[PDB]
Amino acid sequence: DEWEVIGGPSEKTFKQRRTFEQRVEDVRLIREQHPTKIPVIIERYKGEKQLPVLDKTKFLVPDHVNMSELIKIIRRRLQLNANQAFFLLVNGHSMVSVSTPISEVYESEKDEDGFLYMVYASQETF
Repeated sequence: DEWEVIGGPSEKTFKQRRTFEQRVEDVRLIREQHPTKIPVIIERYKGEKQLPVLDKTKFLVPDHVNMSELIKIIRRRLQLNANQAFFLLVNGHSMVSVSTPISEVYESEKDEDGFLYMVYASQETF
């Protein structure tokens, strides 16, 4: 049509951009400095065509918050209504009980590198 569609370079994930050793060190440093914060990686699902992208990838989340509170925070930062379809994965798993405090989620769902990985999409499929 009237639009020139730029293809551009491919999207690379956080794990593709940093070595396992770098990420282990990243977590190590941040946990020593901010013991009450949870190191969270938040990314958009790879084939997502409806939701916008965040400006950051690495998040420090206060350990007392629950998943419900975090979900809403991410939603607001994506500037979505409470109307838009929105699903969140943690460690590749369907979202756990939303009242679970992230301190507990971290201990059970953190990656081997020490990060807690989250992925968002507009469908529950991914």
